[PDB]
Amino acid sequence: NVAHGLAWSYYIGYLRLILPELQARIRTYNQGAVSQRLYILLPLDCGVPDNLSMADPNIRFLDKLPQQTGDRAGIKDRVYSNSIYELLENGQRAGTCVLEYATPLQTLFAMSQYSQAGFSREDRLEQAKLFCRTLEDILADAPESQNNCRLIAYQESFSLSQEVLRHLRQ
Amino acid sequence: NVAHGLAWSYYIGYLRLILPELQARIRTYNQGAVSQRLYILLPLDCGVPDNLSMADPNIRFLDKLPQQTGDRAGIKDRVYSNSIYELLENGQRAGTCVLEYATPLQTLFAMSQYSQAGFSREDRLEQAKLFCRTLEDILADAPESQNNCRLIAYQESFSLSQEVLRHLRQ
Ligand SMILES: [NH3+]c1ncnc2c1ncn2[C@@H]1O[C@@H]2CO[P@@](=O)(S)O[C@H]3[C@@H](F)[C@H](n4cnc5c([NH3+])ncnc54)O[C@@H]3CO[P@@](=O)(S)O[C@H]2[C@H]1F
Repeated sequence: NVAHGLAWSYYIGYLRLILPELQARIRTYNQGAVSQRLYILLPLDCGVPDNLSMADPNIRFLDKLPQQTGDRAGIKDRVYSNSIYELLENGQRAGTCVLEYATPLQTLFAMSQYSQAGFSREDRLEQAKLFCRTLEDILADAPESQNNCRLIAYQESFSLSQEVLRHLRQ
Repeated sequence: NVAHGLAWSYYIGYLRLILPELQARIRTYNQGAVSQRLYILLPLDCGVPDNLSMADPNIRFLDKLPQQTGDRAGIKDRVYSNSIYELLENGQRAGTCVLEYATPLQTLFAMSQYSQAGFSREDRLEQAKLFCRTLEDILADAPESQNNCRLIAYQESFSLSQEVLRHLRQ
């Protein structure tokens, strides 16, 4: 239903555009090294806090990648930026990677709360699971995703940093 | 159907966020003046060229507004930028305004071409008309839209610059 559209919008408007020019931006920042893949958190509870340092203290913002720009729909130099986070484990730099949330989930949440949107608060977990399934099916035959993307879906004590680290070691 | 989701995504992810901080960015650039409203082109043929200077030569890029940033879904300083265009009429500066296309239309087009998206090329005109209707209904009770937004839907000789100018003089 609704999630299907957002997942294609999330691919045609973002992933399809920044994933090709992604390793260049990492190989540029590198010159502890950063990992070559964009890690997309996919909480099925649709809990997307803007500050990534609140879901887990062991997730530390480090720096930004070099910006990417592109004229898009009449906006000269529309710019895509991505935050580099390092993940701690017992006070130890255990990883470093470009980590971010899948914004469309935050939209599904913020969309349900509105009355005029006709979107129930109970469907939030199904649309999330439909957003991940539709997204992973897209990336499954995505030439833009030439092994440079890692989807991290999860539900909920819990350690998000351990969840990202687990996918890092692979 | 699909367009309904994109229109709420287009409001919760963009309009709801930049429209409040919009007049400040204009009143800042001003200090020929720029108009206080964001003008959103809504072509029902879903023809959204990235370079706005191609649909009409009398639409001239002028400058960018001051950027807006906000931590969004774990991206430190995600930045929203908006291009200032001036519109010519018989080689005469006839207007100046922050003019842009509604990117989700460009998505509906680029979404139809994919086979895995299950979106026909014939539904493109209905989903466009559903995107405008759903969007204008949102802005109709949008406190964020305190008379600072102007929707410009149109179909197709034709002069886009005349179409924007017509809404400017009101
Ligand atoms: N500056 C700028 N200019 C014009 N339009 C903008 C815009 N900022 C938001 N919008 C409008 O909002 C729609 C939905 O926005 P939202 O955020 S809820 O979801 C996005 C997001 F998930 C992802 N995305 C793209 N850039 C990203 C960056 N920097 N960081 C993280 N995510 C990114 O792509 C989805 C769809 O993007 P669209 O462009 S197809 O439609 C977008 C677009 F119409």
